[PDB]
Amino acid sequence: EEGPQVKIREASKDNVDFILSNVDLAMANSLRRVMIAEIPTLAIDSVEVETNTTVLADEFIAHRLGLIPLQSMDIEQLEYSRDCFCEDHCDKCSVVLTLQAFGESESTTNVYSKDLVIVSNLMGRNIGHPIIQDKEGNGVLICKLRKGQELKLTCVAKKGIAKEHAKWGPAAAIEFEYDPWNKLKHTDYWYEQDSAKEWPQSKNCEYEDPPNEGDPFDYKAQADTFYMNVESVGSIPVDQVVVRGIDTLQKKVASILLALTQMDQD
Amino acid sequence: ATLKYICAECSSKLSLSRTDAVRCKDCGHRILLKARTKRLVQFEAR
Amino acid sequence: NQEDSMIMNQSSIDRGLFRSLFFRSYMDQEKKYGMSITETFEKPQRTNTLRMKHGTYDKLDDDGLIAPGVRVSGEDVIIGKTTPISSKRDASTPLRSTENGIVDQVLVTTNQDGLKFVKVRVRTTKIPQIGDKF
Amino acid sequence: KVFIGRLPIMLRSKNCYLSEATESDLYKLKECP
Amino acid sequence: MIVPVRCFSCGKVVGDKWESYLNLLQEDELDEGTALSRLGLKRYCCRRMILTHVDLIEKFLRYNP
Ligand SMILES: [Zn+2]
Ligand SMILES: [Zn+2]
Ligand SMILES: [Zn+2]
Repeated sequence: EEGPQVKIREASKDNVDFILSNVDLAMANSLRRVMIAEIPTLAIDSVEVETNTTVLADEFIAHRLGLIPLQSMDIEQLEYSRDCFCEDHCDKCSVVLTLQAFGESESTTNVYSKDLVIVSNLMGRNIGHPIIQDKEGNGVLICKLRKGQELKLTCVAKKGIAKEHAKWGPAAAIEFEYDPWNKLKHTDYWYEQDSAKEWPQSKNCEYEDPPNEGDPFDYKAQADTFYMNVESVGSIPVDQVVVRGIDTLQKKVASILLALTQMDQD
Repeated sequence: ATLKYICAECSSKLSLSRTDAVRCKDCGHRILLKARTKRLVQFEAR
Repeated sequence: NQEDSMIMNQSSIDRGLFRSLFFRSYMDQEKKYGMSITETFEKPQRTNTLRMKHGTYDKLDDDGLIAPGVRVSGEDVIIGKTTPISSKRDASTPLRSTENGIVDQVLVTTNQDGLKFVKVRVRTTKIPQIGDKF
Repeated sequence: KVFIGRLPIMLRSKNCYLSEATESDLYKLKECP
Repeated sequence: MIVPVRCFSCGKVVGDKWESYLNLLQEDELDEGTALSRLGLKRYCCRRMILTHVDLIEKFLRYNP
């Protein structure tokens, strides 16, 4: 197209190996990071225990309900409880899940990411669904319990990003590499006898022209073409963790212009 | 509807007041736990 | 991480890495006096003395105990007991001023000579902070 | 024929209930296996 | 002591993979080494997670009230 191109190598529902080409390392990383920590998601953030007899103590469980990824497709149309005006929270700012388990079976009763029950009105929008990729469709084993062990909670998922806390992260890992044949000499391989012998060459050594002695040191050498790979957790589709990444990082850069503006007036 | 104490072994919602003995209505096991609060407790989720 | 101290991945701490629980157990009994004079587990007040505590007694039910679900903290009382001497001199047990947490389990048993013996147990989760050791 | 004091008993010893008890016995005794 | 949800290191969900791994061992008479590669757990940060977890919770449940 126009500026920094892409060229998706493999790709799936849980990963997007692609080649970011014709960009500044800076920008590549910036995006790298944005993905990792500032993309809005949705997660349980408040847990009201009414009853619990499990062996796991209250907060122990709570903590977990946080990492249980939830649906965050339209998270971009839900509000940050903090910016909404409802004293505390509302359907306009949050989702309300529920959990109730009782050991009936004479055999260990299992509580899963599935047993969560949305109670608030989703005013029609994909959000708040305990994301399941589990093969049997149960996902994330919240906790087990014996004979008559009960457990009644209530959850309140809200917006929120990674900086605020991890559970709101959506990325989880992100392969990043460039210049597979150390050509700009950005590293200084350690060795005993041979650099090449001891140090494994990467999958990406291919997609780039090997060194070849003779030639002098390319010092004018810049650095474009980055072999990335944005995995995903679910909360948002692999593709998203990259587009919304590219976006947020953009709005961020935006606000800086906007700020510079109000600045003028006064 | 409502309770107060319990039995460590023979888990059974018991309860009594001053000088009503500190045993269970079944198992002597002079233990007795105090069962949760009706008050709902809340937790930060991180 | 310089000088025998390390940098520790925050995200990891969030996701759980190294969190731990911490319990403490305060305990107490109803004293006795050969000549039938006993102490008592109740939620006292005025009644002349005032020689009591400074923390909120409210979290206290009436047997003089907290409910296993309560969130305590400062020097909130955890046990209400009183001493009779000649009329309300307090003998309650406040939570270790430094610590704070959630009541986790009360229990009332009889002590050999039939006295009201009780133990309270507060639970806390402690997350890795900047001064912690490993 | 006569009672003379009490002998604090080392746990898991001969004269200790837990001695002969098994997995299930303990867990029921609350005592950890 | 229940399966950690997500990996301390990279955050990749891992709460589900418990039972599955436990079976790709018992029933599917497979070796941990790959039983994991099976469950998709590539790099060690995640491997170490399952491979090491000690599901004490069971031993806990075997108690009473
Ligand atoms: Zn609101
Ligand atoms: Zn009983
Ligand atoms: Zn990992």
